Amino acid sequence: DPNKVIKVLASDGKTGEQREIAYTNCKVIGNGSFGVVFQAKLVESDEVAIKKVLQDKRFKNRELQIMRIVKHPNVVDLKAFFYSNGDKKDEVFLNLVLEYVPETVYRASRHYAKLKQTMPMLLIKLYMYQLLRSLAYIHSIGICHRDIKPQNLLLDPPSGVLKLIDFGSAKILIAGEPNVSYICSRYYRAPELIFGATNYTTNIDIWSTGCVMAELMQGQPLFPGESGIDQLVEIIKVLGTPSREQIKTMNPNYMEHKFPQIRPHPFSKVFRPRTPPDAIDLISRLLEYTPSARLTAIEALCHPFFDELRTGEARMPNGRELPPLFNWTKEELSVRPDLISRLVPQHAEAELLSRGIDVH
Repeated sequence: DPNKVIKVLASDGKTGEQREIAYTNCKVIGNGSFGVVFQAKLVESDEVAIKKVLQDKRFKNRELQIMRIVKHPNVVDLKAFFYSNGDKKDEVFLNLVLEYVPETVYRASRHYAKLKQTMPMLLIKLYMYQLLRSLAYIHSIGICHRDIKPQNLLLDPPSGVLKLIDFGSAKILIAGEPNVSYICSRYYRAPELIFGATNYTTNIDIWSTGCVMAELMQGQPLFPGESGIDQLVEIIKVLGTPSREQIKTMNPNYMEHKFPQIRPHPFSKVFRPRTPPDAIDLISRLLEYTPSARLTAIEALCHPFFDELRTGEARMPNGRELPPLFNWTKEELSVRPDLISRLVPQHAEAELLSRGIDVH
């Protein structure tokens, strides 16, 4: 307090150009050791989040560099960023201004769990579609999120849009660099991570989304492991025991250890009886022990599961029309020209790019 406007010179998220911004009514939403998050109101009546982190002026910010190079309907939005002085020279803070979070897939799911009904099947398609596209994008630009989980999925109940949120633990994966194994929230941690691999790829974000999808249908986490080692057990309890070749691809050093033998208890039986057989198939092709064997970010979008969205005949249980899903860019499609037929249904073709290769 009090209720007061504070002005500061900032830089636009899209271009480094300087523009003044002003905001008021800020208080803390959450407190980590690596950033305080403020909920403020940008002068116009647009609610925001400001993330204030300590930043060593002697090098770049992991997070900033990504937010700067990332624009997409399904990621979050860096509005402005600005540097706040600590005291004099002793330290310097970096403030990120990010679009506010109406809700999250998690709290959405919690809502339905009170009403004892699982969340609508179509809504799952719509949410998971947007996530996968969001991945397909950042992955194409080399970025691994390393934290895909319900809590980090921005939601907007009326409009039904999804946005990938929290790039705080995200890293751009340069080939041949070792990376921390203890990453992701436990439930959604990929098996190769539990095997301590340090040479993993974006395929891990794919694993996580599988655990997310399942959780939405189950109303409860698929692999609710209680610790590090237990998490690997919970997975074997469903997928079965990994093969010699399977454990080979995850981590060649752990490929000899003695493991209990349990048969792959099929998914068709793991889910409720009323569950669509296409949803079962998709999850099955996302949850593979071998990272390369998992459907890639784009490939998944072309699954039969996401056909009910491509007709343009489906509507929300809200009654409303469904959000942008097909406003593709040249960049977006060029990652896989191969599969241009599925991604674009004929009903939206009237825009640009056409049928010519048009590869960027």
